[PDB]
Amino acid sequence: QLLQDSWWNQLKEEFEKPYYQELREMLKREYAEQTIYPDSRDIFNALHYTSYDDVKVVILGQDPYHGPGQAQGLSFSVKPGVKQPPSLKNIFLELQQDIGCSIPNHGSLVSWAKQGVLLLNTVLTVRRGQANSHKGKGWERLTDRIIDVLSERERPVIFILWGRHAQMKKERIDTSKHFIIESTHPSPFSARNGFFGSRPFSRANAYLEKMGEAPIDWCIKDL
Repeated sequence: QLLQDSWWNQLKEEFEKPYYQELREMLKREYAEQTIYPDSRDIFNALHYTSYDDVKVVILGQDPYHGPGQAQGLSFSVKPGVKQPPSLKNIFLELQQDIGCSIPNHGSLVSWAKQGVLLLNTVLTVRRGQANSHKGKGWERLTDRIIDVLSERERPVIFILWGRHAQMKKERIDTSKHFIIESTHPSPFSARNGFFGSRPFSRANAYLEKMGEAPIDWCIKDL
């Protein structure tokens, strides 16, 4: 059993499939033979922090950060002591305009995860220094499944879909129940084209205000 019961009751069948066994053998080799991020114990951290029952918001990312000391097994987040990726910085600038929060002196989003924000990357491992190096090795099939089981959940989920790849997931989601907040990506590449001004945090809390749920405290506090 790799995950807590709330997730494992939904996903155990995926872990038994040939594609996962192949992925698991491939990762055993790569963790032994070269530098893979995040640390192997951290691969599923998004799901460890936020249980299936606790999920309120899903923020989809691509693959893990590929530099030393960055990834934590969470989309967008970095560990403490590390500088903020430009996508994260930009996220904090929009948060500041939207909610008012000051920018933190670290880029760890663990507080969001603890409040029900699922920080899911669609690919869960990467070789150091090599973007998208574990693309197409099986992760995308598993994370599509994670989206499927969230779509099937009775209680409504708010999906934040930044950029074109995340928006492709809309087809998997049942929009008669769930809420979609989508924009261009926060990356300095795509940010000024639809992320800034979109007010994604204010808009999620509103979707929570509406379902009788507690809002997220989207502000992080300094170390």
